[PDB]
Amino acid sequence: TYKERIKSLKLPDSVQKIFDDEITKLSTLETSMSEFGVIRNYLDWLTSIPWGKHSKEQYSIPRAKKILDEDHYGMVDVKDRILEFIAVGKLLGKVDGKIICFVGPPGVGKTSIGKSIARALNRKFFRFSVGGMTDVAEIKGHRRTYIGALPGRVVQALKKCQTQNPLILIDEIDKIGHGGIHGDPSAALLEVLDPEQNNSFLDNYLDIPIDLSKVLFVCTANSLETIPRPLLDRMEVIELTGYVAEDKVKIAEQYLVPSAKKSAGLENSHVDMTEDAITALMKYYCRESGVRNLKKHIEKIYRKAALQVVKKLEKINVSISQKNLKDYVGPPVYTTDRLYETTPPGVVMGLAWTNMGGCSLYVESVLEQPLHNCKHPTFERTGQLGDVMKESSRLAYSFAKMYLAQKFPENRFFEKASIHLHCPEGATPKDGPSAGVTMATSFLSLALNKSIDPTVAMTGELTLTGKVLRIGGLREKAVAAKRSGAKTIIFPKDNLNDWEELPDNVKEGLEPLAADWYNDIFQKLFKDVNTKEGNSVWKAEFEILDA
Amino acid sequence: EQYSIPRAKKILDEDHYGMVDVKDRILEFIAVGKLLGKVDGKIICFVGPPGVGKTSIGKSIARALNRKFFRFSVGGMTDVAEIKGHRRTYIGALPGRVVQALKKCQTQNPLILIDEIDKIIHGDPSAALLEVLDPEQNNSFLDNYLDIPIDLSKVLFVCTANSLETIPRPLLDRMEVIELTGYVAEDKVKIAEQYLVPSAKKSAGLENSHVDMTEDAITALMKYYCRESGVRNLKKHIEKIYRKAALQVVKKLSKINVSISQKNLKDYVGPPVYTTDRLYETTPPGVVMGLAWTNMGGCSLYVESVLEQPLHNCKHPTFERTGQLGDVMKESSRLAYSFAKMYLAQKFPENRFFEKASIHLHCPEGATPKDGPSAGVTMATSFLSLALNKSIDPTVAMTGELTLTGKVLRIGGLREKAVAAKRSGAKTIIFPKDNLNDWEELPDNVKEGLEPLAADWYNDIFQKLFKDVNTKEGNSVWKAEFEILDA
Amino acid sequence: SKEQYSIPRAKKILDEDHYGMVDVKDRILEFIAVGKLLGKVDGKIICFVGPPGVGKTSIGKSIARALNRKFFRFSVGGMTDVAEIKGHRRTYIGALPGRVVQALKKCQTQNPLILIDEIDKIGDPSAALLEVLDPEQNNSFLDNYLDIPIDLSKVLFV
Ligand SMILES: Nc1ncnc2c1ncn2[C@@H]1O[C@H](COP(=O)(O)OP(=O)(O)OP(=O)(O)O)[C@@H](O)[C@H]1O
Ligand SMILES: Nc1ncnc2c1ncn2[C@@H]1O[C@H](COP(=O)(O)OP(=O)(O)O)[C@@H](O)[C@H]1O
Ligand SMILES: Nc1ncnc2c1ncn2[C@@H]1O[C@H](COP(=O)(O)OP(=O)(O)O)[C@@H](O)[C@H]1O
Ligand SMILES: [Mg+2]
Repeated sequence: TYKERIKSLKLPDSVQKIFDDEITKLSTLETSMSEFGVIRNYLDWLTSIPWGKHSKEQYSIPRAKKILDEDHYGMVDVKDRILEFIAVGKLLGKVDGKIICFVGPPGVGKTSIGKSIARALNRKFFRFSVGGMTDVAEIKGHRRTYIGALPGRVVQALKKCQTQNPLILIDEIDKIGHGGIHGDPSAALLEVLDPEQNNSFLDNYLDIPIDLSKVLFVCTANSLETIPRPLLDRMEVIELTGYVAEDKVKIAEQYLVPSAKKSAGLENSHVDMTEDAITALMKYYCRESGVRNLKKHIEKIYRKAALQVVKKLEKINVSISQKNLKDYVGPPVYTTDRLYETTPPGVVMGLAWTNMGGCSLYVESVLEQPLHNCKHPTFERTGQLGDVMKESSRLAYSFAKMYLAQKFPENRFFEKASIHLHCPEGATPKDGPSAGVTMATSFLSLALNKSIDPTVAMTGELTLTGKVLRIGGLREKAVAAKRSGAKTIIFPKDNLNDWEELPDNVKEGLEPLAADWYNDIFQKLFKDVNTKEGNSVWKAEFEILDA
Repeated sequence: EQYSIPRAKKILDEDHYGMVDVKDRILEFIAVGKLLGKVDGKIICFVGPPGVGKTSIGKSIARALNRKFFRFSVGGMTDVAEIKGHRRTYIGALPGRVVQALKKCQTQNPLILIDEIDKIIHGDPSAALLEVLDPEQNNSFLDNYLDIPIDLSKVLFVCTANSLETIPRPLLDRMEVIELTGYVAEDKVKIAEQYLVPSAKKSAGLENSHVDMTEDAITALMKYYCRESGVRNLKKHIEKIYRKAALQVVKKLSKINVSISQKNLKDYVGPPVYTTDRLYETTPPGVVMGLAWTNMGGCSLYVESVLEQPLHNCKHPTFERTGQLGDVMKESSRLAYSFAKMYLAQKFPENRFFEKASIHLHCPEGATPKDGPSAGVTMATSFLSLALNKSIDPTVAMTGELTLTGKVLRIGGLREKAVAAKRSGAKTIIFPKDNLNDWEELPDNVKEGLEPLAADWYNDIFQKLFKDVNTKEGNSVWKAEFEILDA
Repeated sequence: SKEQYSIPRAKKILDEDHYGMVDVKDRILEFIAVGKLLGKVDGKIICFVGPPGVGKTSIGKSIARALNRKFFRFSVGGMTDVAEIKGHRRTYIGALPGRVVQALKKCQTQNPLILIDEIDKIGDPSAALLEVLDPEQNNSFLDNYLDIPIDLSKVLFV
């Protein structure tokens, strides 16, 4: 019936023999039975895979570069990786197989670059979602001639591409279900992504195994820690980070504005957004580390502009700027210095990195009591701290007590201080030891009645001896510090190399300070303390009542 | 077909009444499609509580574009085989919704309404609706059933959802959500009198000008019997009343015109069942109102801080919490404890209330689960109210998140909170200044009768509420209470 | 061939069957009144909600007596799939009439009453139930063994 495609597809020997046996067995089969329908459905599912149809690789380095940079602006690591792949493929007859994953917060653009890479490599694209996955039924497939059986999604993807060596982009790997009964997709993904096992995939629906060696498995994920170690072992990862304010403005003006303009179908040279409007929107209306909220705001504004311009068929051109910004989106939402421009004693700024990217959290230590009544020294902490951060809080408790009792002998604050520790935004879960120093500076500040120069943000892990250890992720923290108005950033010395690899735009406007021990932080912040001014601070509060 | 803004606006205004914002969004869509030679079948999704009518906009937009309306239920499909189609060679195969729709459209650019997105063996409907609703993969159907190639970009999928949590993120990021909110009392009364009363009257086989509902009667009906923002319960009640009226007129076999007033208000179908605005006018010290948001809508929870015993014969200051507070609300309660304890010392040094007081904190209706930091300032006001022995002007509502330093932070949802405050008889609402933007997006009908108070720090709230508490009487309130236990 | 419109006789018929079930009697009274105000009883299919054992199976026969139409009891739980049981080709040796065929030949009366035995005690038969109960599809059901069109929308179920 459809032997022409079989002849033209250039099948390997064994699979061709299998298909010829199947067709010559079906030739003598009577069409009346439903078994004929089942077997022809199997042949439809079988002949769909292009066993020998593959596209032609692209050899032009400048063409690949010009395709890549026309679609995205600042993500350079992926471009370099693609250029290395292109050069390696050109240097040999044909190279394929490597699997790459992208890790970053939402809005970076790791999903959008899939099509750009597919066009740059002159190959087709497919998108694969594993977010709601909880079983292996849709990965490896089922038995052949079940009435309700559906084959695996990988062979379906191959059919949709209808050409070998495609580009299959897995949407999520960190959102894979744990897996109870009916299947555990992690093992199926392990089998699929093994570089050497790809030659013998051995799908359940088709007993003949398909060659996945030429297939390019691109990957997208948010958090690296959720992925199990077996999966991460066989896959290479590239960290796609956030964008600076100037980089966000460049990305917006270059790509987001024309994309929203053409989505609403507005003629050029009629409606445009000025630079001040975009920078004001991003700075005073949004806080996310990507450009997604900016994109939705731009699309909504351009839809409103389209509605305005259609209804008229003083000016035929619409200009969007500061003076008419609060007519398209409304009053502003957030504020850069959102808590307070100044800082009372006991409050310390700090940085954090969550699934949504970099952010700034404050740490507030207060006396849950009058000036000094207490009659019992107690330490209380609230907020969604988590186990690691609660342990960091206790360690900071002990370290601050020892540090005062060493540096300032007769400062007896912790003898009868009932301290309450809170991290604002109490509905947002927090974790990680990166605030270990941040809390240590808080209590000390609360115990010295001194501010911490609100233009200063700090991070790092603290130990009982005062040593400051490495932290997992600095560039996002630095971007968050720059966004929130901090000019001085305190990071552990171990991250100094991580500070050197930062782009010149991230480092600009931020004053580095690599602290090995906590003494460096104390000297940087508590300067005017003369060992007698910061000593006997609560002399009146102890003599009059506490005796 | 053709995109004419005025006639579409008139059609939408005739079909629905209080959907000003949704009508504006639909007009935006029509204007966007006008400048293009063909609408590219962009997918529009509606998110709102059931009962607001989001299944009715389908007909209005279909006839505004002069197109047929199609309906599709996802809650009954689990397998993808019923979507891709079945060949006619099979004896047992039956046409699915996709095949039947493709047969009976008979015209390009159809419109299909999805029953629900919150309603998800040998089949995963999530993947099926993913490939249906994926704009990039939508164009790759290429079925061999039709010799001529066909394009799936002609379908304007319309979604339906109550809570955005159920929608997965991979679906959410490629889907545009249009939010539909509830209707205030007046809006729901107009919607009823204009669409539900005539439709239910005709359904019960009753021509108009036979039985009528007075304004007071219908308002009492939608107040004491209807609480949720939708009109499902209102429609059911109207249908039941008109069925009873039809039975009565059959029994009479006929005067004919009977009026439903408030003096004899629905005594044949029972008395009021839901009532909230009769608790108590005068609010005692330590009790304060606050607003909460749930999927049902807005509500008014009280917060009562009391002494377990009179202060003159109590010791060992303890803090107790009841109600289904949860972790975040308990942490907010502890924060309010600390903030009030520090605030009295800062303002009234000689008031030693918290030194020897055992406080008990409750939220009435202790069976309903609660959560969220939106009551952070609500609790902190109670303790001071209990400490200063001062009432809190019972005609005020309060919400906001509090920190240790004493700042009010942004809260998650002010429209339903404002509606609940208005429904509860409050004439003043205290909300964070960061939420002022939301206060400027509320319909103008909500804002009358409520005096806004945007506060950054708690000092604003304290000055607004505690005006007649000077530093001479504020720090000397118990006094004689501490003249007994200190000897 | 004609419907009964006398409410009092239906009330008296329902009275002797059960002692103090007044809400269901009243509801069927408004149902009959609504049908009286219209040309034909259509728009809703009567369905009862309650714990088992209160007698929601003799109600079908009671309503049949009140409406004075023949009663037929149909078991949906005997269905396995939505494809194999919904009829057979006429040209095949395996032709077999559907359940509607024997229901109609037993009733021999327009608008016969059909009672579903168990739905909450049973691909999936939900699709078949939707196809046979939704009035939008009952106008042109066209059973495989029934060449003549059958309008199931006029047919009332319990
Ligand atoms: N450098 C850039 N140049 C052009 N467009 C960009 C750039 N960075 C981001 N974008 C755009 O911003 C939007 C957000 O990207 P996208 O949603 O693909 O990424 P993501 O949020 O990391 O992914 P996901 O939603 O799958 O987790 C896209 O429209 C993308 O094209
Ligand atoms: N303005 C209105 N005019 C007419 N009918 C309305 C209006 N608002 C709501 N309704 C009715 O309320 C019902 C709400 O149903 P809906 O909640 O959309 O269903 P679902 O929960 O499946 O989304 C609709 O059937 C509609 O008939
Ligand atoms: N007034 C009554 N007193 C006692 N039993 C009754 C009464 N009315 C009905 N029943 C019983 O209820 C039984 C059926 O109840 P129900 O559970 O609703 O139906 P089914 O058993 O078919 O689900 C009948 O067998 C009948 O004997
Ligand atoms: Mg991601």
